[PDB]
Amino acid sequence: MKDPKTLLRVSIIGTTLVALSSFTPVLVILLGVVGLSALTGYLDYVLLPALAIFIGLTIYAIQRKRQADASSTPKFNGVKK
Repeated sequence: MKDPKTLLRVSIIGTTLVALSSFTPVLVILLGVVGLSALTGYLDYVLLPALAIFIGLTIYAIQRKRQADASSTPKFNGVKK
């Protein structure tokens, strides 16, 4: 609530969870994907599609790449100064 310097920070921190979360569903969805196979019978197509998590994991890393510096390098807050 202090100077708008930290108040507006809600966006960065708030956008951080939403951004990273935009991938969390994959894990939750996977549970439903395999569970759904029970009815139709995709037991075969459950382990293969799982690799998507590993593949996506490498990509998601690029998302943190910037946040890494933004988290440390006081450049983001440095501008407010």
